[PDB]
Amino acid sequence: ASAWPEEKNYHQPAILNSSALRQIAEGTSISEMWQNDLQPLLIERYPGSPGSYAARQHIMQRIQRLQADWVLEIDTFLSQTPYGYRSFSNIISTLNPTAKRHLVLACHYDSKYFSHWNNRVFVGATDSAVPCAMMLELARALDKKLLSLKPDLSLQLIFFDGEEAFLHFSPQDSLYGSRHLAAKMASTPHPPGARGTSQLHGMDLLVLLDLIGAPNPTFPNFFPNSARWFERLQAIEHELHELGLLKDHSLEGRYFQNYSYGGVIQDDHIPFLRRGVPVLHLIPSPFPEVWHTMDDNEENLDESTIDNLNKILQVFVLEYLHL
Ligand SMILES: [Zn+2]
Repeated sequence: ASAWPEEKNYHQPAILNSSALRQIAEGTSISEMWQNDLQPLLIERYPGSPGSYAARQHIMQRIQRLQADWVLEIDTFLSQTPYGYRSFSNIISTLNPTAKRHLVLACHYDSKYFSHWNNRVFVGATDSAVPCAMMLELARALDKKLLSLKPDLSLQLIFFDGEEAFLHFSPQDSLYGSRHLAAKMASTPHPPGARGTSQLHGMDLLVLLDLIGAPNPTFPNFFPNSARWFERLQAIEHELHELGLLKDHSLEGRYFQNYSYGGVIQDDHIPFLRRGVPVLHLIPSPFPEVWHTMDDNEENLDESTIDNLNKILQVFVLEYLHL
């Protein structure tokens, strides 16, 4: 009976020194992300729409162009909705699919369905086009390091479809792609051939990004079983700050603050959390003021905050992976 699914409990980061921290800060490009990864996603893309198809193609092509050996899988399924049976497609991008353990970064790539209203279209810029582009930018910026992976531990990106309710949130109308994928992963032996362990035992940590891109986010430390990873984000933010590697940033207005939050936020981590996967939920509290309005658009995004968060997240992921 291997104890391998316990390794994530003892796993420690390999901390980057100052010079490596400067190298990561310099190797990410907020303007290249903006033009190449973000803008093509700033389109209507509710499930089943032609924009959901265009978003999925864009996400797959951006990953396919990279040197690291990503394996793309489209997980397509039917679910009942308030509009009847519909099809949804999660995107999963994995380095070393047979590696036993993965660090998982995730967001939702659908946009909430709304009728056009006075010629305005909801594009969910923070929710979650920006998280999607941050994951693509991280894949691009870290591509030479990730190529080296070609701890039996690697990296996986999930872009969930159907996170949003077609109406308002209810247990049967929301989290379509995550409820499906969590169930599918919990019932899939892993590594291949295993008798008793599932792809969920293999998920060291689910890092779910959502509602990112507004000014002054504050992420609370939601869960005791990922609290020590939340502390790593605080330490990385603090050290990048002290090195002069963040922009328009102060420690009084730091993003990763010392405070917990007792309540439940409904989001794509829920079906994983309820099956015992550790989650680091990178959603701010309070939500962006533009949340679920037509003003959640490109013009209300805060470029230097996204840039700073790309740096902190890329550093977190290298340190976790010992790269
Ligand atoms: Zn939303």
